[PDB]
Amino acid sequence: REDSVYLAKLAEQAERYEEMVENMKTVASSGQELSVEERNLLSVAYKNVIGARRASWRIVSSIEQKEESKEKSEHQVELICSYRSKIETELTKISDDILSVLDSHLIPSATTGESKVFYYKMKGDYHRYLAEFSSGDAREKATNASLEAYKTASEIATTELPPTHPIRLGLALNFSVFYYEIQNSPDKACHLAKQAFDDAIAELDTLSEESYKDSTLIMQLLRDNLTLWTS
Amino acid sequence: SREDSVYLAKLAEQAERYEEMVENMKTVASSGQELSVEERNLLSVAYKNVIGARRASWRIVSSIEQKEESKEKSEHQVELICSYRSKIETELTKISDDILSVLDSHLIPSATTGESKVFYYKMKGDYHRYLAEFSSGDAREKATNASLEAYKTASEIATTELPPTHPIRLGLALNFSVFYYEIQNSPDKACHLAKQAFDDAIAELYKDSTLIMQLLRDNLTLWT
Amino acid sequence: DPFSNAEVYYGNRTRTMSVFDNVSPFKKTGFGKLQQTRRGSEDDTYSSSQGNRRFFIEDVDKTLNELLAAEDTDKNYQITIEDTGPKVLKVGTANSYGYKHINIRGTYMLSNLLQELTIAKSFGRHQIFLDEARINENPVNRLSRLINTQFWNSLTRRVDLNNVGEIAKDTKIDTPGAKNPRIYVPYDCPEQYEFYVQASQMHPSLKLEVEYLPKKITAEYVKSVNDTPGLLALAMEEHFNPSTGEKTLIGYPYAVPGGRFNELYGWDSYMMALGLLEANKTDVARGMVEHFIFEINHYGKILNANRSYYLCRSQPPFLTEMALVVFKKLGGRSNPDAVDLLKRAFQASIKEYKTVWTASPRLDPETGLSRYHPNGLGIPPETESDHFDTVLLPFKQLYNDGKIKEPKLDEFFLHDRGVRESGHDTTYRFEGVCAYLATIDLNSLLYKYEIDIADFIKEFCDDKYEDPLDHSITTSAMWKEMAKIRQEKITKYMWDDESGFFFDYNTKIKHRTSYESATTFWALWAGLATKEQAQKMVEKALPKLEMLGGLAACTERSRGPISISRPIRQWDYPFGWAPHQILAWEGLRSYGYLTVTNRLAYRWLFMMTKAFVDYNGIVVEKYDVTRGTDPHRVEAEYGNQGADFKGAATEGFGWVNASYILGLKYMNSHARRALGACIPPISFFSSLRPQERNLYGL
Ligand SMILES: OC[C@H]1O[C@@](CO)(O[C@H]2O[C@H](CO)[C@@H](O)[C@H](O)[C@H]2O)[C@@H](O)[C@@H]1O
Ligand SMILES: OC[C@H]1O[C@@](CO)(O[C@H]2O[C@H](CO)[C@@H](O)[C@H](O)[C@H]2O)[C@@H](O)[C@@H]1O
Ligand SMILES: OC[C@H]1O[C@@](CO)(O[C@H]2O[C@H](CO)[C@@H](O)[C@H](O)[C@H]2O)[C@@H](O)[C@@H]1O
Ligand SMILES: [Ca+2]
Repeated sequence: REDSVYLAKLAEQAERYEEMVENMKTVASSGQELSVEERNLLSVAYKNVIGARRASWRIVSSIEQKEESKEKSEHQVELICSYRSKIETELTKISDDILSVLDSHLIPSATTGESKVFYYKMKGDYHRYLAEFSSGDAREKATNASLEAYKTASEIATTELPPTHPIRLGLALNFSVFYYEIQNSPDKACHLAKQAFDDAIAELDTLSEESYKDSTLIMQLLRDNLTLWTS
Repeated sequence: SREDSVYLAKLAEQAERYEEMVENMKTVASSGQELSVEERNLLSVAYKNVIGARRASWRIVSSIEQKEESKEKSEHQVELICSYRSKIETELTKISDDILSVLDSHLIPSATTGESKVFYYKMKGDYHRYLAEFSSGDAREKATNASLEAYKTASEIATTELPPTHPIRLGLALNFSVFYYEIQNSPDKACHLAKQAFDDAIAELYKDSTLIMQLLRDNLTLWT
Repeated sequence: DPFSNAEVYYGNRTRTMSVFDNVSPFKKTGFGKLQQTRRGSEDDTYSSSQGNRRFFIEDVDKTLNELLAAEDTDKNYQITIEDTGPKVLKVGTANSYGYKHINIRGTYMLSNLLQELTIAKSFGRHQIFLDEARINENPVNRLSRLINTQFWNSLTRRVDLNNVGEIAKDTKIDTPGAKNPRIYVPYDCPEQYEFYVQASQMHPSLKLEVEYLPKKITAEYVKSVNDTPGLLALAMEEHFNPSTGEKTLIGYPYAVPGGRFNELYGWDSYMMALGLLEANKTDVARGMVEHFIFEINHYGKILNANRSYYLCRSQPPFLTEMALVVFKKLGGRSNPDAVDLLKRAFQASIKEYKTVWTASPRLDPETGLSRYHPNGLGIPPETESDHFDTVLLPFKQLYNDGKIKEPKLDEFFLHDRGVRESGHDTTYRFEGVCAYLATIDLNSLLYKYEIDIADFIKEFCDDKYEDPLDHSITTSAMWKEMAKIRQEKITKYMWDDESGFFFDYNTKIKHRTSYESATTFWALWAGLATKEQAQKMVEKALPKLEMLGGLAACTERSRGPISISRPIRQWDYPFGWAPHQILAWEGLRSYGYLTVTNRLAYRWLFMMTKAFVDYNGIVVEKYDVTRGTDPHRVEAEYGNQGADFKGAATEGFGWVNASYILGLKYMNSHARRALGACIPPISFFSSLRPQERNLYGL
């Protein structure tokens, strides 16, 4: 276990993130709760692994759309479409993997408020990733499961985390993106991000130097998103 | 079909899914026709990305291993890193053997143009060199020797068939001088070959030619 | 070290290289244009702040061109919030040697990347490793670093044999006699004369001319060299060759107000000395004290700038404070070099007080207060060739030659010279009237001279100072008494209990003005106001001047209506200048209003930071303190030029640079962090708990 941790830190350095997932996965399966460092290692592992497929999915989708506007393009489109289909399959498998670790191990055993918010936010993230590309009923089940996870995280973050905490701010940023991009609710998105930005101002001095730098960059993304959403 | 395999190789590069890019181009190169220059670049890019990320992981893992060796009472972490490095070496070996076997069975024998002769032999010298970077014992000796022979054979054809400003020829000289400096540990031959290929190029007549000459002068400065 | 000087920072595979062939020729354009959309989720923020991530830039020029092609849509070599690109760029990671990449998001980090790449290119680097910490740097830390470690050096000058010709070169006069560079030397400085001649003969292509000034420099003589302008010699010290011991001269160093300048200026130099002391560049601040002594000795006065056409003109006087602050930084009484320097500076200050500021024609005999009223004849030659044409109906030659006399023109040009000497060129407070005003500005600064000269006499002259000129004896009590006289004259002629302002008093027509100016706060800086006077100024004057970004130079009411006939002037509303902030911050501190300084500094610091973040790190000559989006855009008179740079701004502006460092000294941790996160004043103040509201006087 202490070995699996060390080998995850090594895989990160080698930027071999699927091996980082394997090591962090068996650590999150064993009963003991994860430290701060260990849950960040788990998040970085899975986010880098799904992130490569998300980028591929998006560039292949754009190629596909471009191609299906051309006349007499049915053969190229079905090659593109079938290649995209292989990327979607890995997207759902990576999401289900982390989602099952969350539902069966990490969310039940979480005892601090931080850990509880951290994991419900991750859960909202990966249901959101599923909603980005899934068709029909699977998009609706992921859309609703994402909302419910961000909602639960927000309820707990409201009572257990101060308004300037990186985890709380990061939660509101990702929840606001869900509202804007998945639920298509620019009013809910805009206000949630604005309220979260403002509420972090009063207590900027209570944070450690490293936490202040995490919250600064999160607030930069909130600001820049607000600029986009107010055209 | 062959056209679909080329299309899927281009699509996989866009997706930066290079293992898949290798599968599509490996099937193109193993079946029939000679490769065009475009298909030859797609193949080359596919393996260079797959082998390149593994080589970079390998160098950082070895760098970490070296630091943790000189720490007091560290035998357990050293076994872990070494074991991890060996997994990477295994992948490096499987990938290099894969392209080398394709070069030996199909690309080198079917090469008609003299330019693609220098390309394929330089590529063979490259992947034997990548083997010699981490291999030990007689497998290192075998990779060194086969790398030197591929580079020497590439140089002979290029010296008599390509202008000294051609990128494929300059590129060959760059990698061959690197083989001398890093693998054979002959800094004199590294210097001499690099200097000569810069000289005979600056002695005569594209961005791609000048970039490589830049790399030739940079290494030369460092080695002095 | 990710934050070392760029000279350092940019000066296995990390060394030896093989061919890069990682990209097919079809990848960029084979499928058309395929730009990724920036993701707005938290994503890798944690790795960005804590991971110590490093990039591998294989080809600096290629990445630079990509970034400008995607993110610089108005093609000004700048990445700002007005560019309409996607605001994301992939860069290869160091540990994968470029084979994997991460995303840099947002105008600010992309602008920093543009800057770092441009700077690396300037050092000849075409491939680099790059710390993310150098591009996600907190903007408050970044601007402070650049001011302290890069801007002062670029603003520094030091005459030597190899640059005299270039420093002397001047372009404001287009006469035949101004084609060549020229240097003027005090008649009793023969070592300096021989030095500049030697400089000429070593660089004969410049055609550098060297001329002795006359024993006595009159307004008639200065007009006589209108067509043969020159730089003026400044203080110099002896230098030796290591090998032979040959002696040459080398100038004391100094700072210029902006990169396009080579001249030592007047009142900028004191504000700059303050910032330079903060940066531990004490030698540059001390150098300028040396030059100000040299000017007073050899030209009669501290000059607007050290060129011949300025020989009759000064600028607002700060020498006694400048000398004191350098003296302390050098170690005070414990350092005999500092003790000697302080004595020579106060001797020079006393001469300047007696023979410039409190001598005719600047002295108003009736009131005893002083006016910006320089000597000098004719038309100022250094302005643009047609600058005075709308005031010329009959010719120029015959008027300067004194052939045709015209006293309404003479009054016109007298006010023009006085406006320049006041530092406030130009403002509707002074147009057409300046040389008749006893300003609160100048007489506050003279009050400072008197109090400071009194302390120096008590403590370094055994309370008995003898004028080397008139051989009079004066004591600290005598100078404290002249200050008391001054303090009560200023109140008599200038203090307006109803507005809480000190108003300039016009001495020709003998009536007080009503123009509301931020220089009213100089009575606090100089220490002459009373508690009750200061209190009414905070209560009633400050609300008329405190705008979004700080103190406007004057109220909108006093400036009046703007039209085509009456265009905007740069030392009026809505513009804010660094000297007005700095003097006002310390003045208010002196009188117990530090809590008010904190608020005013937060406003000014936010405005500079916002412009720095959103507009490619720019620092500007003056700001619009009412403008919310682009406060650095100031089109008044000749407008700001601090925006004319490509890739990375190189120097800023002297007293503006200093104002940022000085203002930050007032900010505690909570306020520094809120400035770092770009929190506007309205939001910072309203976020304070009611206890902490008091720290900002709310
Ligand atoms: O009359 C002295 C008076 O003249 C000034 C400026 O014109 O200085 C000139 O005279 C000095 C004394 O001889 C010289 O040292 C100096 O170089 C010369 O320019 C004033 O500085 C001074 O008050
Ligand atoms: O920038 C130099 C140029 O500006 C002027 C008037 O626009 O003076 C301004 O700039 C100086 C900065 O060095 C200040 O000292 C002065 O107070 C300010 O008004 C010109 O006088 C000068 O040539
Ligand atoms: O009051 C603040 C501050 O001002 C000083 C001079 O800097 O004294 C001023 O204030 C007094 C009025 O309340 C006057 O008696 C005095 O004449 C005036 O200069 C300091 O003494 C004090 O710290
Ligand atoms: Ca731009």
